[PDB]
Order: sequence, then structure tokens, then C-alpha cells
Amino acid sequence: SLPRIQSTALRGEKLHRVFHYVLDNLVNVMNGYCLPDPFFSSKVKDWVERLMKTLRDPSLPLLELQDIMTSVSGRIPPNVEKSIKKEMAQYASNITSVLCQFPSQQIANILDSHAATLNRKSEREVFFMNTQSIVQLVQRYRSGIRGHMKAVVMDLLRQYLRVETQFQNGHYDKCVFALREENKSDMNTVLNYIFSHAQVTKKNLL
Amino acid sequence: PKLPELLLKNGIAFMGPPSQAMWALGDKIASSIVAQTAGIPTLPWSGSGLRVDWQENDFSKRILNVPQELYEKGYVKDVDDGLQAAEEVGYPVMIKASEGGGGKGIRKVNNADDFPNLFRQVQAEVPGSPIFVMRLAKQSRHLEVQILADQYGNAISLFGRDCSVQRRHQKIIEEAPATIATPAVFEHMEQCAVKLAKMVGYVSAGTVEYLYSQDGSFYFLELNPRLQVEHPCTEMVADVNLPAAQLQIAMGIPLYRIKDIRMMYGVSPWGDSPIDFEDSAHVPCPRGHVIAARITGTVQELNFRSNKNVWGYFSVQFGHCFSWGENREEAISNMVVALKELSIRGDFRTTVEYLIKLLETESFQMNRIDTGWLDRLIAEKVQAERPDTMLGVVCGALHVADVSLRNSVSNFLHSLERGQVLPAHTLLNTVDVELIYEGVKYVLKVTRQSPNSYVVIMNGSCVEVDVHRLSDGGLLLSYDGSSYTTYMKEEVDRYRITIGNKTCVFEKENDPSVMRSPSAGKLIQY
Amino acid sequence: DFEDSAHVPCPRGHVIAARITGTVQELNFRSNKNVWGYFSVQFG
Amino acid sequence: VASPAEFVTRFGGNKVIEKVLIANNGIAAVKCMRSIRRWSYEMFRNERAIRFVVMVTPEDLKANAEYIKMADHYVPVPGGPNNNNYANVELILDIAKRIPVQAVWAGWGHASEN
Repeated sequence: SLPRIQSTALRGEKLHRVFHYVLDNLVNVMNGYCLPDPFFSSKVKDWVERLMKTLRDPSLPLLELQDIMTSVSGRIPPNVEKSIKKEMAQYASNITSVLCQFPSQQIANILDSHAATLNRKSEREVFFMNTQSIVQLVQRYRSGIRGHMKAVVMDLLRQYLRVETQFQNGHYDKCVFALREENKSDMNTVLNYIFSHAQVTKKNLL
Repeated sequence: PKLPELLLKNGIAFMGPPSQAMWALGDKIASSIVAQTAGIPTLPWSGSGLRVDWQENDFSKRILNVPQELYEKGYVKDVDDGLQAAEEVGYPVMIKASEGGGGKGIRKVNNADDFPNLFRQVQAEVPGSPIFVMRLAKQSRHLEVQILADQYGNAISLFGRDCSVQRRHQKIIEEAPATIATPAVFEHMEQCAVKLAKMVGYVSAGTVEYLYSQDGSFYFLELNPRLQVEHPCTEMVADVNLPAAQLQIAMGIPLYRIKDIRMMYGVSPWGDSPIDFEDSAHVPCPRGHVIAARITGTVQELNFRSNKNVWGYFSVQFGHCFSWGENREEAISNMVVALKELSIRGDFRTTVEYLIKLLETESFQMNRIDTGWLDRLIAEKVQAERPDTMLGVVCGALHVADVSLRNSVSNFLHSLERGQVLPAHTLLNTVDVELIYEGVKYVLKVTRQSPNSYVVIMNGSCVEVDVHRLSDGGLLLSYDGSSYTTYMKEEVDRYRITIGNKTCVFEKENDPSVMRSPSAGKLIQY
Repeated sequence: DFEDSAHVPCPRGHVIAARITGTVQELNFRSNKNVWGYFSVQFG
Repeated sequence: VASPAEFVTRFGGNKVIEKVLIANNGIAAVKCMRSIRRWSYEMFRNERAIRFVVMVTPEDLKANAEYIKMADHYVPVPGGPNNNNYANVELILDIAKRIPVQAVWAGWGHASEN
């Protein structure tokens, strides 16, 4: 006998937040925090439909270079801002094309070019530490939109893999003792581990 | 009164009235007789006919030459004299033993038929003690007048305090300006108070208490021959350091040499000119309004950031809060803000909820209260300002959850660091809450959903929340509507929950009919 | 008409403010009921 | 009087404001809350008539800043220097747009001059 009305703050509309939110929830799924029942075991599947649609959806790069380029209005060399902002603008013009590719490599060349001409003598990796988010962004973004659908799930795969490979080698007790000695100094990683394969069947189906 | 005697014999000053006036005014009977001796500013019925010869403009004292026949008349030798006295004052009356202390030997009498058994009972309660009879007063207002006297006969009045708000005859709420009384009546009462004090030679701070009725009739009740706890009320409205003035009185400093008083009377801060207090009776006027409230580390003087001109304190036992305003309404508003923030602290929450409510009552808003108002406000167990039921159960259930979870986790990580290969199951997210409200329990489950997210499961429902755990034992929850704040106090058999400014308490009980083993294993025998 | 009432407002007394440099404790001073203050964590 | 909307009508205003986002922290936000709740009780006898949404960084959460708990509603935002959160005008706009809210109070600093 409850208000379902105030239970609405689950989705959003910004796909950028849908990404971070849903992603953190799922890495929490596979951290062990799984849910004991069918309701849940259904709901997250739906959540992954929301994923799939947003994973094909080529508005990811726009919403993340939007959001960073909103967060770097200062510290800015206007030559590079008008260059990046023009050519993102006609990524925007060329979106929804069959033949649309990221202007990533172009940005890497230009940024490397005035890195080449070196706002120098004080601020080399000052500037690097002002344009950090982009070099790792472009590093996920070399192999495309299924660069992401490969990469993320591949990581999750090794997450599952690593944990449950250490989990099974001998038998449960001794294996936990091998955990004791693999990380003798600390056991917090161990407890999260123990928790994860505790709700294995949810993990496993999923 | 022995205290001023012993210090004075040893040349040690006392910040209070001298011995003679303290004894002759501290004994209730004797003080009532002095009041009767003076111009009787409407003394009660039982003391109408009682009086004494003239205590005049020079030093005055008890003398028992004449007040012994009259005095024994107050000490009504038998039931017949009591019944006649009861007829003069008029029913309802009170039969009171004159040697009774701490409420022993007092009986309420409504009629002459009721009188005899209570009379024999009062005799039995305090045998050998004379007994007197006094009028059970009618519903009235209890008011106080602040007095200050030096060693030369100059004694003045400042203003009053309204103390009608009483609980079991204890002053609970005070207000400074008793605007209800007529200025002229208050001036007369002040002059009477000054007359009585000057007549007996008071030489310190004092409070003269009067009973006032809406009719406009008033009756003197008693004089407190000493300082009261609420005197800082006067300090805040008068800009007078009261204890320093008391010290100065003990140093023989004349009234006209106190800076604060000089400013009060609009004179030079450093002049020595004597002041005719009668000629300057009209100069002082109260500044705004003040409300004082009795509240029930170890002593925290309590006042925050929410409001200026309002302050308070609590000691460990009781404290007082004082709220100033340009007028009554402004002071009440300021008081409200102070009680909502201070109400968020713990042991005095429900009681103070009823207090906030009482403060919000229309009778209070309209200044339509009396000494019995409150007496009818109690027996009204009016529980309100109470959270949403299901929120209650929720923050409960997850308070218990979080605590047990902390224990299970801290036991796993302690023990596992410390070297036990524990069985998996105990690592559970799985929470079983059984919480009994008003005979009903709410049975719920809670499954940990994310390091920061908790999922509450009601009778086969699913609501997903997040908390972002706090530091020092609190839990706040945020929804579509808003964010709320909770603190958890646990007992042996009660569960003591705070949801913002709100408290709610729940019992767990299954004992008297079920025998619960507290451990596993075989059952050997019965 | 604020021009016609330019002289009406007059200050009430005097105030002194001092910059000072849980985690944010609003610190009320008992020396005066007409004096109050705060400190945050940084300044108050 | 029955509501803020009624205040606006009765007193000749033109914009119903029921929710304000404080785009600041510390004393500015706290002083604003205390003063407004006093006025709200004075006008409508309900201190929570105008709800306040605050942005909460992990640092502020660990510090358990009283303004957080005083506030009516919180939204976790990214941490670090004020230029990534307090100063992201577009993010602020996005939140205002998302609820939506009816007013913004910035107080002093961090974004006071853009």
C-alpha cells in the first residue's frame, strides 16, 4: 500500500546520465549487489533494452564532448576552441548519415599540432592536465560505436572471469585460503569477491 | 533566614535582603500577616478581616501582642468556627494545616457537608498543628512585579512578568510585558508593592506576585523575597546588569549612581544627582516584547543561527529560552523558529511537540489563557505533528537493518582479517524486519541493492531508494517530494526513532506466551 | 516618495562584524544575546 | 492566506515561484534558508513551502555539512574544483530544466559574474 508516484526518479532524459547511472548500477550488479527475485531479474533486463537502444544511438559522443566542453569554458586557447567547435558542429551536421565517422583523429592531429608548437617553458603538462578528459575519450573512441559495445562488455567479462577463475581451482575453502595469500595484507577486495560469487546464480543467468 | 544572620555576624556580605526582613517576609504566615497589616491591596477573603496596627514610615517588625487572638482566628479552633469562616469567605474553601510542609494537610472543600471528614483528616495528617482555612481562588491570571531596594529606603518597581502558564502550580512559561492589565491598575499595583516593601525594609532584588482576573479584580497572592530564575528577562528589556546592581546595593551604592539606571531615566551617565523615582515614574517604557519558556556535554547553552534576539539554555534538569520581538506576534514567530531547530535535539521532543502545539493554539494566539487553561489542556493527550506512518516503518526497518548490517560486516572483516574461513551465508543482503505499531506489526524485508542503495520490500512490493550514508549515526532519505533526516536511539525493548523534528517509538513484544531458545543444539530435557 | 522621506530612516545602534578563519559550526556567543556568529569549513 | 500563489495574486505579483535552487554553498545557502524559512512561517505558517535543492559533492558528503541536512532535497554532483560543478552553467541549467525549478539564487562568488 505505497506511493508509486514518487518512485519515478529512475530514468532521466539525458542519455549521458542514463549511461553513467545505468552503468554504475550494472557494475554494482556484477559486484555482488544483485537482487533476490524475478521482478528485479526482469527489470534490469529492460534496463538493458534502454542500454541497447542508447548503445546504437550515436548521441553518446556529442553528449560527452558537449558536457566536457561545457566544463572547459576557461583555460581555453580560442584558436583551438573555434576549431573544435566548428568541426564538432559539422559532425552535428553529418550525424544521421550512413557515412558518419568521429572527427576524433582530426582533433588528435590539431591538438598534437599546437602541442607541437608548445605553449612552452611553464605549462606543457599544465595544458595536458587541462585537456586530459579528451585524450582518454579519444582513446576509447578510435574503434567506433561498437568500439564501445565491444570494450565495455569485454571488461565486464574479465570482471566475472577473473573473480570466478580464482574462485574455482581446487575447492571453496582452500581457494579462499589462496585468496588470503594472494592478497595477504588486505581483504576488502576479498569480501567484495565473496559477496559476488555469493549471488552467482543471478550473475550467471545475467 | 539564618544565612544572612551568620554572614552578617562574620562581616561577610550577602547578595540579598537582610536577616530581619528575610525571616519576617520568608515565613508565609508572617508575610501574609504583614500584607494584611498594610493597606490590603485586595487580599483574599479569608484574610479580609485580618489586619494589624500601623506599621509606619519608619522601621517595621512583627509584634505578636494583638496578632495572636486574630492569628488564632486564622487558626480556626474547631469545625464550627471553620464552617462559619467558610460561610464568610463563601464556598469553595481549602482546609490547610498551618504546620504542613511539602503539601501535607491540605484538603479541598466544596460544601459544609464535605467539610467535617476533611477536617478530621487534616487533623490526622498533621496532629497537634493548628489549622487554618483559605479561599480556593477563582480562575485568574498569575502575575509578577519586579522590585529593587537600597539601604536608604529608596525602592522601585520596573515592570512585570506574566506567569499564568503553570503546571501543577509550577511556573512553566513566562512573558515580560503584561499588556493585558490596565496601565493604571499596574501602576497602582506597583505602588502598593513598593509600599509593602518599603514598609518592611527590603534591601535587595525582589518579585511581588499578584493574581489578576479578567473582571478587573485582582488579589495579592505572595511575595518571593529573593531572586527568581527569570530575572534575565528584565536584564534584556532594561539593559541592566542585575547581579552587578545587587552587588552595588550590597556595597551601599545609591540607586542614582548606576549607569544603566541613569540612561534608563535619560540622565547623565556620570552625574550624582539624586532621582525622585515618583516624579520619574513615567520615564521608563518597555522595549518590545519578550517570551520566556521553561524547558526540561551536560549543560548546553542552546541558541543557533536561525534567529537573532532569541537565545536559550538547557542544563542537566531544566533550562530557559527567551525570544524578543518588536511586538507579541514578532516574538512568537521568532520563538517558533527557535523551537523547530532546537526541537530537532532528542530526549525532549514529544513533550516539546505538545509545547509547540500549545504555543500555536488559538487561545494562546489571542492571549486567551488563564491559570486553569493549561489544567484543562492536560488530560488532553493530543498526539499530533506526527510523521507519515509508512515512512516511520521504513526508516525504522532500515535503521535496524543498517545497524545489524554494520555488525555483520564489522564481524566479518574483523574476523576475516583475524583469520577465520567463514561460511558464505552470513554475508547476506537479506533483512527481515518485524515492527509492532499499535498492536499491528508491519512485516517487511530489505535487500541491499548497491553500496549506497537499499530496496524496501513491503508485502510483495518493490521500492528502490538510496541514502549516501552519514557519519555519526544518522540516515537521511530523498524522494520526488524531498529529503528527510533521521536519528536512531535503541532500547532493550523499545525502538526510538527520530524523523526530522518528529519522534516515534515502537515496541517489539513476543515474550509472555512464546518461549524462545537463544541458542541452537539438542533439547536434553524438561 | 523616497525623496520626501529621505530623512525618515535612522540606524538603530551600531554593529561590528568580524571575519573569522562537525564541519560547519555556527558559533553563538553567550557574552551577548545581541551578539552572534558562525564558522564554516575556511571562514565564518 | 492559503498559498504562495495567493500571495502573488493578492499582492499584485506576476510569477509563481515555488522552488529555488541555491547555486552556492556554505553560509550564503544557509543564511538564505534560515531567513526564508522564517518568512515562510510568518506568511503561511509552513516553513517548507519553498523546497530547496542542493548539489552535493563526495567531499561535502563525507564532511556531513549541516546545510546538506538542513536542505530539503539533494542531488549528487561531480566532485573537485568549483569550475567543474558550481561553475558549469550548462549543467546548472540542465538541472533547473530537469526538475524543473522556478528560481535560482547564486549568492556570492563561483559563478556570480558570468
